[PDB]
Amino acid sequence: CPLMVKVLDAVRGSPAINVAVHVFRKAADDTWEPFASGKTSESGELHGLTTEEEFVEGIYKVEIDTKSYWKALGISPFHEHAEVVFTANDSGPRRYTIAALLSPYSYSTTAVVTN
Amino acid sequence: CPLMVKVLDAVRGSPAINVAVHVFRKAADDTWEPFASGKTSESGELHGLTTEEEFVEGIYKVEIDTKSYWKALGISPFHEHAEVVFTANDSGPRRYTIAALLSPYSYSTTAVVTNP
Amino acid sequence: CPLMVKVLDAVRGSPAINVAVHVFRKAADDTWEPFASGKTSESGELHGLTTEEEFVEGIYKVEIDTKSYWKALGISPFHEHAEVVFTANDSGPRRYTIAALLSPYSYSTTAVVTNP
Amino acid sequence: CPLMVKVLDAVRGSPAINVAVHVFRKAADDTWEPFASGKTSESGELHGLTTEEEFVEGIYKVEIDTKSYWKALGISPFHEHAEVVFTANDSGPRRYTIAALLSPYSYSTTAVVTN
Ligand SMILES: COc1ccc2c(c1)c(CC(=O)O)c(C)n2C(=O)c1ccc(Cl)cc1
Ligand SMILES: COc1ccc2c(c1)c(CC(=O)O)c(C)n2C(=O)c1ccc(Cl)cc1
Repeated sequence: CPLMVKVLDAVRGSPAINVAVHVFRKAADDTWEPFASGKTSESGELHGLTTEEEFVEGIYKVEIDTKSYWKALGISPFHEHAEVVFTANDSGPRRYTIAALLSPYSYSTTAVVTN
Repeated sequence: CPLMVKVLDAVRGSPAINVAVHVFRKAADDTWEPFASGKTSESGELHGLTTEEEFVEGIYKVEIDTKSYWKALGISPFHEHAEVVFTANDSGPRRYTIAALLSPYSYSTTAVVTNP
Repeated sequence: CPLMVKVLDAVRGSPAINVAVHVFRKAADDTWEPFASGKTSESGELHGLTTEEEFVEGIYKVEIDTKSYWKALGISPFHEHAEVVFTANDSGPRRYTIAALLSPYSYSTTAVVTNP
Repeated sequence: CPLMVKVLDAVRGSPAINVAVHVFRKAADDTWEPFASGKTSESGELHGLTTEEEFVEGIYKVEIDTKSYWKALGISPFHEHAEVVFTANDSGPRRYTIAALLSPYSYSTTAVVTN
């Protein structure tokens, strides 16, 4: 599992569950090609997005649908979605965890890159 | 000034100076049209991007070029840039401050929205 | 103004207004002595806590009373308060801005330190 | 394991390893009583701090020695340590994860409280 996503909710202090996540890979014409998607689980996590064969070096974008998550909770959010854009590179450690901590008007995102 | 950008460096405890910022607006055909651009100053702030009249309702994308910034400090950062995407002015004109706190493998972004 | 405090609310996208702040300074006997206190204004800022002369070298603790703040908004927050603990002025006088971004179960704190 | 600590490093994008963590419980005279301590592991985590029998309701303080972590990396940090102060309460979910994301001049901390 070379690419994992973890989403937490900073208002409730819980995993953010059932959050839609879309991954895109940057194509040679600079457009964004759908690559992988899913919904976070009960633990706020999304696994099994891709395999080490398909996850080649390149620029990827992870798009976390935060606006629908907040609307389902009845809370009026600022952002359309959170967007994490990064280059996957074979030299460094192999596992990428993209984490996001969500508030209605703020979010943070971190990359944990390990072996 | 209805749209301003404020960038901090979380490694140096200082404003993030000369950070490039590109703003886009989603057009009717659903593409991102170039809306305004600039660089943060000595105070890590970017003002005068647009005017109330020009800053109409729509979905905006503020792209803060963090990777260029880090590289010139000799750091090799994780992200290409920070993207901040939001509906603006969809209940009448507001003032928006987009703030970003940068680390090489992390950033946070918040909005302060006030009513004229 | 050598020590100022800036507080944002990450749920409302607004300054955090009327947040109580207590600053302490570690004394020679190793206890926390009361140093200064105040409340954030309409802009979420707190100024005039101390003077350059009074703000000598030492270890300071800025306690931001976040739990009181959240409760008055009807929220039941996780933390009692944010604590920010740092050596100040140990290479000559500096200006410090302590910033905090509050959510009910999370906060972030950053320092902007500048040289007179 | 009612109380777990997770520490990440925002400059390297890795777990923060070998970080000392001291937990205190607030005594009736308002002083801080040492309660539990340890060092984060290779995965940036600290487990086995306490048991559900000893972790009674009360105010606790978790003190993460960030200054020594940054000094070991040769990086000049702002804070003496990060301090997470909170009330443990029996009504809510049972597992407390205190997470901290560290930069030299900034940190964030989040509580994930679950079942
Ligand atoms: C009211 O509008 C803002 C918003 C955020 C601000 C400031 C002003 C100032 C002060 C100034 O205007 O110079 C600082 C220092 N801000 C931050 O620290 C900051 C940076 C990034 C994040 Cl994610 C959260 C907060
Ligand atoms: C429940 O377990 C957690 C909790 C938080 C986590 C992670 C795992 C991972 C995954 C990992 O460690 O690989 C990351 C990246 N987390 C963060 O990003 C994070 C974000 C904000 C703060 Cl304030 C503190 C930590």
